[PDB]
Amino acid sequence: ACTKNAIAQTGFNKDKYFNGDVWYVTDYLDLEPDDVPKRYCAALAAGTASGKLKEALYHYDPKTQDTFYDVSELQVESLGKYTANFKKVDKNGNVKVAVTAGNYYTFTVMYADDSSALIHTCLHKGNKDLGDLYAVLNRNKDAAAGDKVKSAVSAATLEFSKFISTKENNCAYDNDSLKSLLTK
Ligand code: HEM
Ligand SMILES: [S]
Repeated sequence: ACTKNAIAQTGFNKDKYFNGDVWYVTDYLDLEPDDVPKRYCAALAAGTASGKLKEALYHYDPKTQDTFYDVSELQVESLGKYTANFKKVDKNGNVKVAVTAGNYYTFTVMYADDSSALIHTCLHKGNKDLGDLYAVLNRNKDAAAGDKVKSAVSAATLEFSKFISTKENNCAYDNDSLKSLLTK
């Protein structure tokens, strides 16, 4: 189960964050890691379509090859804090698993600037028991975390050395599909 009420960035700029571009996960901190963690690569596009906040997600496990996409509409809880019902889709946006109650994640932007962000997510999926996940994002694939986001990690009272890097994972990303999915 999740345990954190993440605080959103003061002065969070939603239009800048939800601009249609892609964010790559470069480092992450799972507060409830599985006994045997599946080391996934992940990226998302965040945008606005017809005035609705949307995110498209991409997960890729570079060992098993497991790959999946999702699209979500985000509902506002407060500035920088959202609740997202996800639907699993193929890369083209065709629905594989429909939206359903209890399949959602919360999403809090704790820090963001033009190139980087720190987010918290809490995933709820059926009868699974999942915990908090923090992620450092960058606009550039596998970019080393800069001082601004690392300082935000500290300011959240988290230790960056505890984060797991995805940068050495042989990750590949379908960023064109993520961008196009925002309308789906
Ligand atoms: C490197 C960072 C991440 C890792 C290692 C990771 C890992 C995983 C894993 C292992 C699952 C499968 C859960 C299961 O069904 O047992 C999953 C599902 C999911 N994750 Fe992540 N994740 C990451 C980042 C993110 C982010 C940043 C978000 C939200 C923005 C997110 C949202 C989701 C959603 C919505 C699902 C369920 C999708 C579906 O079933 O259709 N993940 N993730
Ligand atoms: S996740």
